[PDB]
Amino acid sequence: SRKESYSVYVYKVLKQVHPDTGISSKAMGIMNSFVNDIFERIAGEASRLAHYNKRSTITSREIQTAVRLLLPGELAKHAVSEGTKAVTKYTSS
Amino acid sequence: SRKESYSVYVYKVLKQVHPDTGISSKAMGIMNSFVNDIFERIAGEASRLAHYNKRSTITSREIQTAVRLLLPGELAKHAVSEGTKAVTKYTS
Amino acid sequence: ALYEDPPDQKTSPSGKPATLKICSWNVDGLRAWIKKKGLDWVKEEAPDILCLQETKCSENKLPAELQELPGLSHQYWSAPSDKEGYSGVGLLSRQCPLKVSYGIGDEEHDQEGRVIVAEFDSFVLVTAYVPNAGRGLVRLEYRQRWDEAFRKFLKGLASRKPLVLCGDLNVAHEEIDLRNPKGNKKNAGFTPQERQGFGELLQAVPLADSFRHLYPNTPYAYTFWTYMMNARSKNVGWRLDYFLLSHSLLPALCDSKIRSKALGSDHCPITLYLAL
Amino acid sequence: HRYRPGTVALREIRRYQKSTELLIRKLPFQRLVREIAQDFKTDLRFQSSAVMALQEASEAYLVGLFEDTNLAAIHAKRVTIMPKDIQLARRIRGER
Amino acid sequence: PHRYRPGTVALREIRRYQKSTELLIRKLPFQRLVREIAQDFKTDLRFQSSAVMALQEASEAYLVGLFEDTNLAAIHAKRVTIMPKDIQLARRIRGERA
Amino acid sequence: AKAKTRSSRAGLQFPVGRVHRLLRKGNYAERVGAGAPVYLAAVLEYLTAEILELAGNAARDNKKTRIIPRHLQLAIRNDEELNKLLGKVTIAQGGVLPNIQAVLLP
Amino acid sequence: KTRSSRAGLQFPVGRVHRLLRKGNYAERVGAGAPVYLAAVLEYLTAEILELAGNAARDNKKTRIIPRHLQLAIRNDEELNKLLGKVTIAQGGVLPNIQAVLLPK
Amino acid sequence: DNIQGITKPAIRRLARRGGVKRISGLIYEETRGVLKVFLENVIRDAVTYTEHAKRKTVTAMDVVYALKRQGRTLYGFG
Amino acid sequence: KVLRDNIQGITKPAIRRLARRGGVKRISGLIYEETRGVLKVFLENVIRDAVTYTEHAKRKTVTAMDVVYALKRQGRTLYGFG
DNA sequence: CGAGAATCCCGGTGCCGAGGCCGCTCAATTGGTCGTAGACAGCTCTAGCACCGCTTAAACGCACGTACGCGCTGTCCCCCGCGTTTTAACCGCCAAGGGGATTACTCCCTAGTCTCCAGGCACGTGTCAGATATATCATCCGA
DNA sequence: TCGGATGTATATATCTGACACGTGCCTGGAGACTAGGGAGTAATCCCCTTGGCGGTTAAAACGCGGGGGACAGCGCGTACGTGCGTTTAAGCGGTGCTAGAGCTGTCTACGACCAATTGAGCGGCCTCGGCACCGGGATTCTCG
Repeated sequence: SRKESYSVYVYKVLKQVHPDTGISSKAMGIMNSFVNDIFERIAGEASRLAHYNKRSTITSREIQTAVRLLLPGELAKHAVSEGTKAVTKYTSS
Repeated sequence: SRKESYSVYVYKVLKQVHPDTGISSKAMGIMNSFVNDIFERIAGEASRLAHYNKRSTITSREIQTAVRLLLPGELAKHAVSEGTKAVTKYTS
Repeated sequence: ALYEDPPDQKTSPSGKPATLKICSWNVDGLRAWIKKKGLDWVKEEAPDILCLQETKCSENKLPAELQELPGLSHQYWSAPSDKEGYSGVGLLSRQCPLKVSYGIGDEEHDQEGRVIVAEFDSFVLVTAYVPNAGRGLVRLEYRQRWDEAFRKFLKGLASRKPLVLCGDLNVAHEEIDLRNPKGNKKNAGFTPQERQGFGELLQAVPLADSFRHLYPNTPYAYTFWTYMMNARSKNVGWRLDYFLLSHSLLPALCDSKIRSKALGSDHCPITLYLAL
Repeated sequence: HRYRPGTVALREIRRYQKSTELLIRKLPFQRLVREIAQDFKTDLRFQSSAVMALQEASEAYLVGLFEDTNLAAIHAKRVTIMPKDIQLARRIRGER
Repeated sequence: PHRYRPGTVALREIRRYQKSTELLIRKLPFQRLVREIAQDFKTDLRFQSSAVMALQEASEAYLVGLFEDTNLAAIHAKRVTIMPKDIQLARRIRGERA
Repeated sequence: AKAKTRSSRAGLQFPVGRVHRLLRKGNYAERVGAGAPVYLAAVLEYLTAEILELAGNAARDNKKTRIIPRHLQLAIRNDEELNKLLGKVTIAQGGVLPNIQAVLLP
Repeated sequence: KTRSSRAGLQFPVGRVHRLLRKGNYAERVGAGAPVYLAAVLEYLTAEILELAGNAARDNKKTRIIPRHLQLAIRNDEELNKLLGKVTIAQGGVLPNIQAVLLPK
Repeated sequence: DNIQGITKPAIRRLARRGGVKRISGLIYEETRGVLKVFLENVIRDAVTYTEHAKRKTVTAMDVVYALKRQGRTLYGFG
Repeated sequence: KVLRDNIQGITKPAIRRLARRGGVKRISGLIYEETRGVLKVFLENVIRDAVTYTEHAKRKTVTAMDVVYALKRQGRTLYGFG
């Protein structure tokens, strides 16, 4: 029927960061699998964090802590900084 | 905060297997953690199977497949046999 | 390695000022060279006459950078009929030549796109892209036959007005003309056969090597550097590009330059100053 | 006229490193996969992408094992790779 | 006067400390080490005794496993003396440093 | 009515009801089948019986009646299939299995 | 209007939120969690794609293939830690010849 | 016995990409056992997944799930 | 009160006893210095996760449960604590 | 081969925790309803399997030289075993304070429901990046 | 020291089939409004961690043979790579043909859910027996 994929969004990101580079279909499938796997990892860690504290919500606190736990040092710091900027940007409006 | 650990059940199983053998508190803690970890593994694999096959419930077949995936060798063969025997007795 | 070309001498031995500046450059793909902004360099050099070799471009494909420069407005182009993408020469001039012709005798049947002849008031200019002997010397015998044909052709021309011959003559005449002489024992560009051809060219026409005339003992002065092994970075090169002159023009010779710093090809420009 | 033993071997290592090919004949691998899977369940149908995925995983695992074992053999003051080195690498990786 | 040969005591000891199941590391130095390591992340923490014991036990298990693996590596190289490069090999093959 | 627990009904010893409650509260799926807790409890009691039997054999070997973590650790390591099920698991205060490489022994 | 545009992202927020509930991770999902996670995901591939093509542009090509992703990930020092266990289909291998093998 | 289908040159070439300059005469016979064991390990889980799904076509994604359970995560097929 | 130079507290005989339990017969002198770094790295990796876990719950005491979960993150799965 | 050191065994002692007991739970069980999901039947198109023929890249058996794996020898150096001197761990003891569970209350954030629309997914299509293919040295081996 | 065998940087001429862009439409996302249950705040108290003092001594630190093992060096001979003719089976191109994968249409059984209820299970308290240990003697290894 329909396929749910991140092809469009990864293409948009590639255009934003590299305005003159194309991406083949295979590298597209790899970038989809990467996004799906990272989503699974972080969401599972957030769910486990919520379970441990006898809490029944996945909010920004659980996500940030899971991101800090999974990603290594510089990636963790940059990712949490960018995520906090985005969420403050969203809640402002 | 009652903790509801698997102490009584594990003690009953020992008494069944060995009638004249005790078990210390540290060994009780080891058995509790073992049981919790195995339960978590089986339940997680069952949920993953349900989600993979677009299902929405955990029937006994998902548990059977999860046991077959986790336990290596003969352990799988005897675990599934005793589980299906217990289910068959339960239904009737 | 390194070499620094000495300053431009702009007066002749008898003290007459240079009135004519000719630049020759094997651009090794004219289009690419223009994107390598080789025309910006040409504008800075402001020659009266520009000779280009290995344009690898038919006249219909010339970049609109053609019109960009008003001063060089008289332009003549040649490309091979059956080897598009190879050879190709051009001649661009501030003043209009009296006569222009192409090839060395039978271009109308063997359109090779290697040679342009332009006659001016006081001299005849020939620019050439001499055929390479080829990797493994596969076309050395052709090159030898071509050298003979060319020599005979030029002999005729020089019989009238003085001659200036410029371009890529695809030989390093003597050991001083390349970095690795024995390393190029039988290699294209340094075979005994090609070197002898150059010597016969000088003796028969006759012609003088302007640069070596002025700088007879100067080593490490090259005009071509192999793209591979960053030989340009190391100055591992050869002198393949020349201005050869009739003996009667030597009193008019002010300087003969090698423009080592000008990028955009695996050859650099060379420039001649004459007092006419 | 034969190139010396070091020169041709490393000529091969450099080519086989940059290439990202499959390096294993596909039909023999497909037959091997069918023969092994013949045991667990009879009369199975393998999708082509499944065979390709198995081949990709097999190549990755074998290449990793061969790297880990080259390190093991090199440490023993020897360049020839021996089966003892593979066995040691497998036991250390906790895969035995 | 009577002195044992260079390997006997060494083997008596493999056996005794492979038979018994104590901690093998003094408690206070390990606790101070854990506190020092943890002060670089969050200031003024208050560890529980059970947490320090768990860290101790995990460290002993990890170090014993590493030593067994590097002993296998050293034996593979036709040697009995354990050397640091063997430890580096064991860590590399598992894939921890790299 | 008369009340008979599913743990007794199925002939097991682990509590089917507690397993059922953990399965729902654990957020593994929004629906839980009827037989899933029974099957899972049967598997759990089987595995526990096996490891306890091996531990008891090891303890009786050492002329000790009680089971301590050392006995559980020898029972786990000496068997082969239990060992790869619990390959990446360490038992607190469990010690190590006594094997010394034969090269080291003259 | 769209939540992704409101928060200044490129990855979808509605899709992530739908996954966050449908995946049965918790009984309730906060409002800021999808935005935070979408931002993290966007940053991660922004990084992978930024590396991957340099690693493509150095080889005179303009198209990213699996080989360039394998090079970009392996050449990094913490992305390799993140993706140590994963294998990329026909990703080849980093060129690494051990020293002894090179005859001195 | 198609483990014989994994020929000596193919094993040699896999070693070359792994970065091995000299190969003994027993690896060819030894690595086939490792390869066979490795496949058995992934083929069992793939067939179990397919059997549970009540299909009879081992799809590529099932193989992907089978690799993922053992830690050998694979990208590109889903 | 801040602490300094505590990695030397893991004395040489402790390393010797650990190596004996591992089953080694002869130890070189440069092993002690290698293991005091290896164990430091391992402890740093575990403590980072434990402190993250305790900080998320807005606590100030590293409960044994936190260390157990930090270990389970790296695939060690200690048994006997909680 | 025998004196000496390490180890196992035989047993009384005292200690502390494993196991049983009793009171009090709170959640597991019965018995009903009721919405829905997945069991089951049925249908269509897809791709997986078997076959055949041709090309040719590759696998194979064979010689041959050589280089490196392993064995042996000698050397020296450095780690172990033991004895002597610290010294800091360990046990017990105390006080102190702070923070981690608890109960109560409130409030506000999200699930749910409904309606409306736009963006993104499948589908077609024109264009051109990549794959060749042809021209135009320098450096590193074996002798 | 030199003659022969491999990397090897730019540039242009075709083929192609595969990315990149119109497009349309429908399905899932977006906006509004409500209920209510989860979570944050507030106060408390008690127990669990920190710190500090003193005594005891097991364990660590240090020094010194010396002997066994790490390591360098020589030799040798057998296993492996290297090239080459030959055979063999893998691609690759149809070609067909049917199992069955994937989707859709009922609806019946099955599990979520709520009102009682009671008994399996948990917390606090003995209490006697398993077990570590010291005291001593007999047994086994070990190296000169």
